[PDB]
Amino acid sequence: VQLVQSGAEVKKPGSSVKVSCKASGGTFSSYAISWVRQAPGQGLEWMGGIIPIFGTANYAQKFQGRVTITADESTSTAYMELSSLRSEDTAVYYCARSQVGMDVWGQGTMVTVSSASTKGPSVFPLAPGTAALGCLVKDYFPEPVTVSWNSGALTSGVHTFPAVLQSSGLYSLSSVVTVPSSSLGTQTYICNVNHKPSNTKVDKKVEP
Amino acid sequence: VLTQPPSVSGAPGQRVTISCTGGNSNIGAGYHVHWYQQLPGAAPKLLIYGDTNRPVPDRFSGSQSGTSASLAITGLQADDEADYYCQSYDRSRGGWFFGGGTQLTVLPKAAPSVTLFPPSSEELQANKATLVCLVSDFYPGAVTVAWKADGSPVKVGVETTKPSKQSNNKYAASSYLSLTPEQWKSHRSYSCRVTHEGSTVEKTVAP
Repeated sequence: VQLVQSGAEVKKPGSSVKVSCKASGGTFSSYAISWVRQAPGQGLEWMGGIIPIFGTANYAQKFQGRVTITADESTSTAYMELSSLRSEDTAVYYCARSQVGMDVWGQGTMVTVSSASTKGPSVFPLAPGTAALGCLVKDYFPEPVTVSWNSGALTSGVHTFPAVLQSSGLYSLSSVVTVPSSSLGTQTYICNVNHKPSNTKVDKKVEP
Repeated sequence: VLTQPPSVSGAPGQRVTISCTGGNSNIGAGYHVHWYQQLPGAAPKLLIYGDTNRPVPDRFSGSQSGTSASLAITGLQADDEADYYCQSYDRSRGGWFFGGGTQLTVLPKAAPSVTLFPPSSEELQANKATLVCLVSDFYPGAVTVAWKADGSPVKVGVETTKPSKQSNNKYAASSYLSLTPEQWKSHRSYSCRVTHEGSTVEKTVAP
């Protein structure tokens, strides 16, 4: 079984967001689906839950009046709608199945509540018995971006560092890879950056 | 509702015990205590359920007494460093609520490796300049980063990250100095200094 969730979203303070949670095999309805948020650096917060087959929902007192948990047994998809968003709601929202203890969690959906606007990155190449090359993913918003090398063929010596929120409100990240110096002439190294919030994908070749 | 120690640490092969205490409305009165493991940058996983049952290696175990529960990890491994959350049903508030979480750390000091990248030619042609000082493979997390242009401390344009955890249980970090092409060309050298447990590594680049 697997629980798949909708993509990351950017919303402005006061708007409403709706995160989905579809099943990939099982009796989605006879189980319960819990929704739990986690803010950056904080712990888990049980927002609520629902048993679909019966249609019955429960909400923690904290998010009561703002959160609506619904479920479809046909599509086997739960939905959590949060209204009147705030800067503090910015967090990753997980859905977790549990027979009616949570044993099947989802990948999590990042919901960013900020009056800013989504922007794609500028990917610059950082040129070099060991040389080190890399890629600088600058001036993008919001988190996250994903970086691979040779489309995944290169994993040896790869290090993707955490981003930094620049004073401009845009993030900047770096991913480096250490390689033999002698191979710099023959082999080709390309970093593949993907920023799904802005639907950007860039394959930048790092040349000496 | 549930109280957890903010952090626990132990060397490889040791037995660690994380506690989770509440009142008679949650852990007391019968309601079981679940234990979840969250690895750096991942979704939680169910370690223990029903106070002592496993879905999970035998090294992990759980116990419950009175208004307290405890998770025991024997033969500590590097893969065990992670956040541990205890969950229980509160009867007064009527709902399943987590604890503060415990950051289990698996422990030898280690000085950092620093790599300084100067601005790209393309970036300079894009009316931008960014020097990148990458730090890796240092334990503990504490680390200071300072920038100097021609020996004068640069304090404007500096953006540094807080030490994050690597996959090898050590730490990494990154610092960025933002300049205009003319600023970068008007000095003869820039340098980043990474201080860690009294030992500083300094790297320098020059136009």
